[PDB]
Amino acid sequence: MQYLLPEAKAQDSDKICVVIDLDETLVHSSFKPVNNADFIIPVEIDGVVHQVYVLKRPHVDEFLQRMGELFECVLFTASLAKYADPVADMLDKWGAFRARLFRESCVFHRGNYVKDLSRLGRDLRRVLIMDNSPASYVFHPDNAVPVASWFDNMSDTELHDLLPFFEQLSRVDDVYSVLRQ
Ligand SMILES: [Mg+2]
Repeated sequence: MQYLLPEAKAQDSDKICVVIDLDETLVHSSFKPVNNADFIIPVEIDGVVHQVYVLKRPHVDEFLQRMGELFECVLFTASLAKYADPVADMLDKWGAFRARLFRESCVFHRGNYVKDLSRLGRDLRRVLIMDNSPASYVFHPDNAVPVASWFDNMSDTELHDLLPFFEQLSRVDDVYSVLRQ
């Protein structure tokens, strides 16, 4: 198989690669009309245009800006691009994402859309994955930075609370020394 990522940019060669999920991690989307939604976009399903209501997780702006500076960020979602792309276009105003990986880049392993990190093409001692669903990284439990699932708690601060930890991770030689393995 071809690696999921191209050669790392000169400036990103010595940086940790961070795989970030979308749904329930950075945002929460729904087909049922919600009030005060952040994005309300059209998504075509079976020939019918449906309106998707997307809510942004608190502090996601400050989050993406900072993460984009610290690491070689990669969007890796199990959803279809027809949905994740528009959302990503509106979320990433800083070009934090060096790449976007969707459903097809996952491996359907034992009923789950798994994100195989060795598939990235980056040194695993230099790879992290943030996904509210541990099932997404069954093969690399020690490269994960646990994140709570978000739905609508406007009082949520997880993204803000995790920056200090990511800050710390960006200065270590091997992420396993911290996440052990
Ligand atoms: Mg998710």
